[PDB]
Amino acid sequence: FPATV
Amino acid sequence: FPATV
Amino acid sequence: GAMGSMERASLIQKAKLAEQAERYEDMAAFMKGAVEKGEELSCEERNLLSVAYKNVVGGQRAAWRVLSSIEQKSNGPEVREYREKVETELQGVCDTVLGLLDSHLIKGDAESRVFYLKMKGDYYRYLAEVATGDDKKRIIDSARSAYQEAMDISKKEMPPTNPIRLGLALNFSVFHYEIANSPEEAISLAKTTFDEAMADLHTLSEDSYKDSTLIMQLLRDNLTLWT
Amino acid sequence: GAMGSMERASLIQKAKLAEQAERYEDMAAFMKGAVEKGEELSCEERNLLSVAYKNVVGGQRAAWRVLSSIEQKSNGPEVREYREKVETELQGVCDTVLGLLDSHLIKGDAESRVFYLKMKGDYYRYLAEVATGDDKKRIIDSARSAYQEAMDISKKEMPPTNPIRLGLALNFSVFHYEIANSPEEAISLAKTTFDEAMADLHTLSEDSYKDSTLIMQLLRDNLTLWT
Ligand SMILES: O=C(C1=C(O)C(=O)N(c2ccccc2O)[C@@H]1c1ccc([N+](=O)[O-])cc1)c1ccccc1
Ligand SMILES: O=C(C1=C(O)C(=O)N(c2ccccc2O)[C@@H]1c1ccc([N+](=O)[O-])cc1)c1ccccc1
Ligand SMILES: [Mg+2]
Ligand SMILES: [Mg+2]
Repeated sequence: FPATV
Repeated sequence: FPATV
Repeated sequence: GAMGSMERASLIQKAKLAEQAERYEDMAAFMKGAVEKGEELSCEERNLLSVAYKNVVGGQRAAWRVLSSIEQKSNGPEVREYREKVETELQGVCDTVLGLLDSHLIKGDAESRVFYLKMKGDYYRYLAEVATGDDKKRIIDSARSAYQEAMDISKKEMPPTNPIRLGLALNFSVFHYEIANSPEEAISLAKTTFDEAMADLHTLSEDSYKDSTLIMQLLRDNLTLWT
Repeated sequence: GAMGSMERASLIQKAKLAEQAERYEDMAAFMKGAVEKGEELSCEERNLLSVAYKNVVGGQRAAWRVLSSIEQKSNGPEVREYREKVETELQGVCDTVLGLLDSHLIKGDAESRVFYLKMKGDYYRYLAEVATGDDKKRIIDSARSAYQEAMDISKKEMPPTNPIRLGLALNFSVFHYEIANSPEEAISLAKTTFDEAMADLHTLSEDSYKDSTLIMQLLRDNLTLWT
């Protein structure tokens, strides 16, 4: 999965 | 802490 | 409610205790009671709220994806049933936060308004991850609008290295790729966001540069996996 | 009860799903409903029960020790209050298991009887870790008796390399050191247990030797930290 914050 | 299982 | 007999200050204290103890369900619960005292949250309080609920919902999403993947390779009702049980809990937590945002928090300072609108888009995103049918893209529109309004405010009122602005755009980019079926705009905005932070790197702040450089690395990481 | 309309087999299936998803609260809940169908548990089912509740209670103990240590360095009522809240939840989970053991499980095969009696001593040990006063050593006696009865059965009916026998003795040794204020018997039994496993190492089993060699290493690790 791509990164989120 | 000592080990338990 | 559950925490209405407790002083707001004690609720903040115990949210922090629960974070040290990794009791994120308790942490969210104390922070919700604090929000419900009706006063706004400081920057530090805003972040205690986001952390708590992100851990709670993050563990629910991790479980949903496990079961959902098991449910795909399996194609007895037990896996559907249990997936659906976790799904319904995840939806309940998102609704809780979204109701806290619309009922108490959104309403203020610009960093404040961006922060909450990015949360609204984020938890609308997590609902979209499990939704279907007419309910679904009703959710996608809700997420997009929250993100879009937050992007406009941050471009106008925040410098391009601000960690909320950067983090907002990282997540809106991911929304485009993973939710809105548009890898194009996802990549564009991720690269625009990074390039513009570097163009004005002199705007990094003593108080937050560690955060900005980290999000900037995450923006590059997503471009690397999308190219 | 909560799970009484569900087939026992489906409950076992979903306990395993919950383990893959790291939903140990759900796992314990499905296993409790399975126990409550009134049939005995296989070796594999026994281990699903222990795993579930060990993770649940293990996280509660980790949180209790954090707060308790904060509560010591601090010597506002908020830390006591919150420590006490987690303490009361930990006690509730122990009572749940101990009631499951006395009401349904203990009752059988020798490996079976040892297994449950070691759990009774273990969860009596965790109550002892947070108890005080007259309630306290009432708990310590309960733990010791459960452990002692399990030691006698395992010496008589199990080989010295059996992983339940070894694991039982590792934990009884820890009970002596950390609970009963007797480092002497703790060290003695740990060394006796290891030495006797090595004396008859030919008794290791195709199905379980990996487990035995691991517990034997843990016995040495505890002697190393106690010498
Ligand atoms: O742990 C992190 C943070 C905090 O502890 C904190 O106070 N921050 C903060 C910094 C400057 C202005 C306002 C702020 O709130 C951080 C933060 C940054 C972005 C986002 N975002 O959601 O976009 C949320 C919080 C953190 C989380 C992710 C990557 C780097 C750092
Ligand atoms: O994961 C572990 C185990 C299982 O998955 C499993 O089936 N075991 C098992 C092996 C032989 C006979 C009966 C059994 O139940 C393991 C087990 C061994 C001891 C204890 N104990 O509490 O003493 C509990 C479970 C495991 C846990 C701790 C150290 C090594 C291995
Ligand atoms: Mg932080
Ligand atoms: Mg195991």
